[PDB]
Order: sequence, then C-alpha cells, then structure tokens
Amino acid sequence: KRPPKLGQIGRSKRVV
Amino acid sequence: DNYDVKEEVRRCVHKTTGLEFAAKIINTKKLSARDFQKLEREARICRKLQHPNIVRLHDSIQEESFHYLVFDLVTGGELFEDIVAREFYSEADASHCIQQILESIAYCHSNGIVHRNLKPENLLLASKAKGAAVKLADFGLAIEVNDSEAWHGFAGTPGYLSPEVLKKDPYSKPVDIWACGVILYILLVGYPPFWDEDQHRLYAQIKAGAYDYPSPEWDTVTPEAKSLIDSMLTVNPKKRITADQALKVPWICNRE
Repeated sequence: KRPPKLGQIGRSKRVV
Repeated sequence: DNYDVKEEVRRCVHKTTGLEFAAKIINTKKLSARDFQKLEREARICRKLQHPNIVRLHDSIQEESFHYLVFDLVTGGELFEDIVAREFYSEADASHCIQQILESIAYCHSNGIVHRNLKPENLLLASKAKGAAVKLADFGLAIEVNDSEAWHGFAGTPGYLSPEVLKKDPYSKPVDIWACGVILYILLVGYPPFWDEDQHRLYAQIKAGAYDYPSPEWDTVTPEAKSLIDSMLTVNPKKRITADQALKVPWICNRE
C-alpha cells in the first residue's frame, strides 16, 4: 500500500 | 455601534475593550429567505459552544439588510496547511494536537452537538507557534442530537466519512471520533489512511475498515499511538472509543 501525502492530494470537497 | 471595521467576512475591533475580532457579514435578501433560515439553525449552535478550542461566537447582531456575527479571530491559518508545511508531526506535537481536538469534540458531544464535517481543513491554529492552540470551525453540517442513534441525513467529507454513515446505518456522536483517527493518522505520517482515485473504490475501503501501517515509516511509531488510532478507527460504532475516553490515555495524558 501507500497513498499520496496530504499536500499532494489537495483539500477535501464535502457532500450533499 | 461598538465595532470598527478593518480589512477582510472581515476584521474589526471592539470600541470599549479594543479586542480584535472577526465579523462575518451576511446580506439581504441575498442570501435568500430560507437560505438565511439555514443560518438561523447554524448560528444558534455556535452560541451554545463556548470553549477555548472552538472558534467561539461572541455576538449576533441584525442591522438593516446585513447580519453581523462576531467571532474569535484566528490567524495561524488552517491545520491542513501546517501539515503540508512540516510534512508530518512528531508524536509529541501530534499528541498535543489531537488532545486539543479531542477536548473540543468532547465538549461538543457533552453538549449534544455532532460536527460530522471534521477534517484538517476545518481546524484553525492560534498562531504557527510551537504550542499554539487549535480551534474547531465550520458547523454547516453540525446537528443537535440525543444519545439515541438515528439516520441524520448523509453528509461530510469523502475520506473522513464513517463506515456507519456509508452503510446508511443509524449513527451518532462516534462519527466524529472516526474522523479523529483519520486525522491523528495523518499527523503521524502525512498521508491518509483510506484513499483512492475512484470515490466508490474509497467508500469501499472505508466501510471495509481497510487500513494498515506501512513500513518503514510506521516501524518507529510507538504502539501506544497506533493503539489509540486503532480504537478510533474501530469499525463498530458501539465499541469505538469516545472522546472523554481518549483524553484519558497515557499517550495523551503525558504532559511532562
């Protein structure tokens, strides 16, 4: 496994 | 008639005590009518929440067409930024950072409020000091609840969402402790626990409880710290550690 560092991934979205 | 506007929501200062603040300024009839009635609910909430780690709402004032909401002023920016900044916390700074969020959560819960949208991009720092306090913000999705589990809608940020909410199960307070584990997980290593390119691939991984401690990074994180995550990322709500319980763990109860 691994996933990208929080910097690389970006910032959320939210959901409704 | 007390506050004096400055730059930009936007800053301002009390006339009497001269304490800097942040004043959110909304409009009439934009925002529409019942768009406004969504802020009715939301604003009532922050007024119940007066705690050092919660961006406290101090006053609410109706003028002519504009509405004023006087909030704590916070400048250290988002915790998100501080994390991309430093790449990842030390366990100590991490322990400290999470203990702060926990105390805030705890208070929220012991007051019937569930945040739901709990993420790094919603935690603000007092300054970027090496000890600065952390403040909780954005209660757009906050809801008031009893001890009784229900299905209070479906919302939150995809990535921090809890299994019980993806299973369209009834949920309550512990949806937030789930978010913590995600955060506390990130702090220690700077990447997320659950993540994929495809939204559904993701929710799957979440619902499943599919996370691990990849070497070598995790090879050198005190087990006591993993254990605390493990207990937040407990998939079964009924047995997932509560806030007031997390605050009593060694790895958090070590101010020395």
